[PDB]
Amino acid sequence: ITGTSTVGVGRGVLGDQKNINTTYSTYYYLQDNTRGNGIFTYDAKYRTTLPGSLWADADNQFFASYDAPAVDAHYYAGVTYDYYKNVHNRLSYDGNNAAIRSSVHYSQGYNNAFWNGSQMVYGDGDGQTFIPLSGGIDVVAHELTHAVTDYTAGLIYQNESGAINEAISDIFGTLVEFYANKNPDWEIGEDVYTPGISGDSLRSMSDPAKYGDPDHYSKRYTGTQDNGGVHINSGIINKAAYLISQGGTHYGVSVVGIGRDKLGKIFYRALTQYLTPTSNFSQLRAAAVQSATDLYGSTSQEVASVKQAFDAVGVK
Ligand SMILES: N[C@@H](CCCC[NH3+])C(=O)O
Ligand SMILES: [Ca+2]
Ligand SMILES: [Ca+2]
Ligand SMILES: [Ca+2]
Ligand SMILES: [Ca+2]
Ligand SMILES: [Ca+2]
Ligand SMILES: [Zn+2]
Repeated sequence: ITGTSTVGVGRGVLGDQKNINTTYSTYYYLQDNTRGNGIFTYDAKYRTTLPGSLWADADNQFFASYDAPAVDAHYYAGVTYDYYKNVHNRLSYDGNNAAIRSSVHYSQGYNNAFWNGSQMVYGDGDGQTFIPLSGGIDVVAHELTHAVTDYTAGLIYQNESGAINEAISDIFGTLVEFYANKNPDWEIGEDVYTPGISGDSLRSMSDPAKYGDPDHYSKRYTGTQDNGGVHINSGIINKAAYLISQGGTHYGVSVVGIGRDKLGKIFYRALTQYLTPTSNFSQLRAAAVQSATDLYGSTSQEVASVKQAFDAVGVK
């Protein structure tokens, strides 16, 4: 909508207060005009028809329980845009400031979120397995990173290229969580998963096997479920990325860590310059080696740590 940019206030899914960029034209809309061609948040009204209605509010205050997922989807989309722009000099998911759209209150008791090729979609959860999924910044950045992958490498969503697709979204989800510096960790979804149970999460990057996911190529899943295990075998690449950043000894192989910033630079370059739609894990290794080489030198510690990490998880 056309109108005047302003700033509202609301409460997110976890009860924290925050300011959000809105647009005023009779109503106050969840339209952020300060970032590219805009961040737009929609109400799907418990249906599955998308996008739904642009979120409209009478007084620019968003403290109703029904508002909370909209507040976080809108706010965390902005934070993710800021991450890509300030850290990687990328303007939105397509590199030319495409509008970012999200719908919340999708369906009833829907325990998931997703990028559908054009927009983000967030369920409310059933209140036991999940609370509303936009409450997790790593979840939002995960979904939006899918859009980045779709416009760059284009990894097909099955078998090893799908696992890489998934791992990239967990990696940049986590890096966005560290960038915002709100209780950062190497777990996925801990803020919105199982409100009854502390200390757990959907997946772990530091120790994928905590929840049954492979942490070594020899344990990869070879069946047909989950599009050939795209959310399972991602654990192999997530562990590798954890090792590159933090270091550690894994199946007898020691890796010197180089830190989060360099991890991000290497995987961003690998994604945007070297990976293709059918890249497999072995091709990812070569892309990350070449990326580190480009950035730091063939004899750098950085190239050495990338090699050590993939050796540790058994990717040749
Ligand atoms: N997002 C992943 C894991 C969450 C599962 C939620 N029930 C998937 O769809 O497989
Ligand atoms: Ca903001
Ligand atoms: Ca209001
Ligand atoms: Ca966290
Ligand atoms: Ca996390
Ligand atoms: Ca929990
Ligand atoms: Zn995903």
